[PDB]
Amino acid sequence: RILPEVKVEGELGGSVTIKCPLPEMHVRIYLCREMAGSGTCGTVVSTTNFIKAEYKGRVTLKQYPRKNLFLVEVTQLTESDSGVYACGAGMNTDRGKTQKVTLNVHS
Amino acid sequence: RILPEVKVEGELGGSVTIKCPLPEMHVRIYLCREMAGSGTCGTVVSTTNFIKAEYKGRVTLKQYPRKNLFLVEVTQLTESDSGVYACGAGMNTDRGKTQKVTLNVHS
Amino acid sequence: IRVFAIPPSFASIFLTKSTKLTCLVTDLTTYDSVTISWTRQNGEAVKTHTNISESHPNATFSAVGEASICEDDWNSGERFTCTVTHTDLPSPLKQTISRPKGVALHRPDVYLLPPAREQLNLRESATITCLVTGFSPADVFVQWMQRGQPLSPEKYVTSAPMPEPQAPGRYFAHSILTVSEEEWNTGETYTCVVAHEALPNRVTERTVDKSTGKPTLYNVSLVMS
Amino acid sequence: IRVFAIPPSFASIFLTKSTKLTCLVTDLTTYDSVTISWTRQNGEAVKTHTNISESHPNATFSAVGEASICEDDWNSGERFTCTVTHTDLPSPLKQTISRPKGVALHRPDVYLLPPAREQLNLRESATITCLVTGFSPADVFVQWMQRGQPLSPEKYVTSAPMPEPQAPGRYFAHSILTVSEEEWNTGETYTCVVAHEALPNRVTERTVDKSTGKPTLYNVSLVM
Amino acid sequence: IRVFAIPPSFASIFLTKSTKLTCLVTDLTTYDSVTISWTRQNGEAVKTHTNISESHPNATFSAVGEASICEDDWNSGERFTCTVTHTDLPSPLKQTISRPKGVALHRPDVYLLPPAREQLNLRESATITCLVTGFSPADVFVQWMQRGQPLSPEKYVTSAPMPEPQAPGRYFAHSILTVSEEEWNTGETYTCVVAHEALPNRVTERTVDKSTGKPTLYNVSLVMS
Ligand SMILES: *[C@@H]1O[C@H](CO)[C@@H](O)[C@H](O)[C@H]1NC(C)=O
Repeated sequence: RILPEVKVEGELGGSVTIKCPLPEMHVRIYLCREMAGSGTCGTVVSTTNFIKAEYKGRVTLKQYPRKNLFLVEVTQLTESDSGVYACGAGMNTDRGKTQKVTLNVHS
Repeated sequence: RILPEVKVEGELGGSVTIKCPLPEMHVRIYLCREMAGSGTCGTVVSTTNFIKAEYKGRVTLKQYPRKNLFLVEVTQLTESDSGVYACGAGMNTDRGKTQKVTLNVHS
Repeated sequence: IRVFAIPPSFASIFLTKSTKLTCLVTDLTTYDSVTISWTRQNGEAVKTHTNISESHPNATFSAVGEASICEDDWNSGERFTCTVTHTDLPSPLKQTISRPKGVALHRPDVYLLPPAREQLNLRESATITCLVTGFSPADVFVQWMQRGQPLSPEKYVTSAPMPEPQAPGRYFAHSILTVSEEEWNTGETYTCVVAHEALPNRVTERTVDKSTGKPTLYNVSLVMS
Repeated sequence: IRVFAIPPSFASIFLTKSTKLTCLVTDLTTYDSVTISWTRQNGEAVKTHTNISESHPNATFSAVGEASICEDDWNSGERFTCTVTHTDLPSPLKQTISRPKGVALHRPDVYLLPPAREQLNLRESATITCLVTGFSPADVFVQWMQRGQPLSPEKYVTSAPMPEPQAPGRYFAHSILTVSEEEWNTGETYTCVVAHEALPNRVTERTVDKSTGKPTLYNVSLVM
Repeated sequence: IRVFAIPPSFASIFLTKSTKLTCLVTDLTTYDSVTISWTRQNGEAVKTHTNISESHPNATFSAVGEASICEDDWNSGERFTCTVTHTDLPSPLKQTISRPKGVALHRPDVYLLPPAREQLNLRESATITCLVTGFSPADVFVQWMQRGQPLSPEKYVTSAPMPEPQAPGRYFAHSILTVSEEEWNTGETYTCVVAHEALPNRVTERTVDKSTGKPTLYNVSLVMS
């Protein structure tokens, strides 16, 4: 279980573009924030055009084959409870979660 | 059940040598690294030409019948946390392990 | 002088979704600006034989003349010829080829065999084998699709078609995919996809996973009565 | 004289493996010796139209002309033209056909829903539904493979694509096939096969059987 | 003028136990009074061969000279030269052959694989596959014995040694035995035996039947009025 930790600080629009590994392999890629209440993971951004309802317009994704990187950037942070976000690939989500991070929104 | 715990500081330019009992003659001697997620052991290099993908070109083996010592030499170490590496022999992997060693990489 | 021909094969027709036919001249003298081209049954000129190669450095000649005629004629029965004239042989030689019409049809039935537990006990490398059997036409194209998009051809090996032990004219074939051991324990589809011209849709997929051969262990027939 | 060209469609080109672009005409006055010609961008020869249509019931004639090409040409942007010439025109008509480039591609994921439990109580007919969703463009064509051999095209129904509710350009389409419960309970497999451009092999498929949602570990089958 | 040398194949050395090396003299002009002999490293003559070959249909000469020798002398690494005389040859042909030694021997690892249950639904034919991987050099023999006695070569099929994808210099093979459904359902065992040099005892084998994989099945049956 490989796991980094990006803790941020911007209380407003001070975003952060999480860095995720690229399979370079042309499968679906996604970021999944774990649902604390359910105890499982929940998709927020995927290769498809999905955006989470509360995160509409506030989250975008960039793929970098030149650097083999996957940057998920959130422009504005609502200072909400920032759980654990896992980068992943493949059809099934909880199988595909490669790396997991957690970063504080406040300080 | 023996626990010949051997450690190291381990960085990037440092090279680590792991001593294993030579079982004598030839019986598939290998070095296996415990998989924390699976809870079992996973082969990294064996008597056959198999070498683990991330460890390609970074691990070499030296058998010493003169001293009956099996040296596993890693030229470059990095973030690969020294979890548990087990020296083993025979066809089956989990049955054939001994030296359950673990070593740090940072300090 | 050697004038040999490469007619399009079913795999070649399939992967590119187009038909290409070539003829090669070999053991000619090392001379440039030779005349090698292709033509149709009626004698119509074809697209130019671009990408001419260099002579074989053992004092022989290596050049191929190709042509791109679409599949609409290859399934009709019109044999083709390529024009070959050179300083050695000034007479334009014709190389006649056609598809082997007159062969029965049989549906290639497909199975997947997962690696033996002995493989997993080594924790070393699994070898999933796709077996194809009982198809009358010789040629067949098998590849491996993981998570629905292809894998490089250096990770799987396909055996050549071989005659059947008991069947009169049908054939069988093997493909082996050597996955990493820990990845199979995690579980992936590893779909073996086969293309053969006796199939209805000319494509058939099979798939197996770690949780595919697991049998039930509790026939907990509980009855209150 | 009104031109009406039907270009090749993926379902049509794929079901018979024979490309065929066609153009008919309406409003053409009923008269013989009708002229239908086909040309490419280079305007070379074509296949001569055969089995010409007769006059419409409203006292006008129908002229239809089809042609066979190489399939890669249609995907190469070649805008094949058909010229309609008759003795009732002030100037000869023509209509040019091109493939609609600029469209995005999206792999149609194929999901197969088993019949509901309520339906499997009346004991007359189950209905398996194949849900081709999230694809682009719209030109899918499904078929129901039943243990190797196909099924008659009157035992299943497909629907024209509709735009996706939430996804902007993604379409979707349905398909149903009716069985009877006394064979569905037997457990023979049913497969939905889908053909579309975006697929890596232009063909995908899924399978279903009555013992699919069962957990396959144990089969707690309480009796009386 | 040509003299190919057919080495004794490990299939033949193991099937016959009477190793013989052949001197296939090919492409001479057809003339009579042709004697073919052999010498080892010491250069002395050997036993005269039998089964004199006839002229080739290609209007040339093809002859075969086989000498039965002690197997240790053949595996000693000695040089064995066929000596050929003829009327058109200014000098006798001196054809040297030996072991192509200098290869890293690796013991084969057999793994049996039983037919998939998807196959065991038509109840027509089961196909047991004796996958052999990780062996060098490219030579192996496979037999199929049932109840201790072997089977006809026409019932099973063996492939050719293809190179392994992820291991250069190391090959793999296949082998299919087709039984009818009921015999495999009765649980009758089948044995795949592999002969190869690198084996510690030169012979290994594996066994299979209906009950190899079958685990324990706790069919419980609760009941309480
Ligand atoms: C499983 O239990 C059911 C209960 O009715 C029985 O009919 C069936 O034969 C059992 N299967 C086996 C393999 O014992």
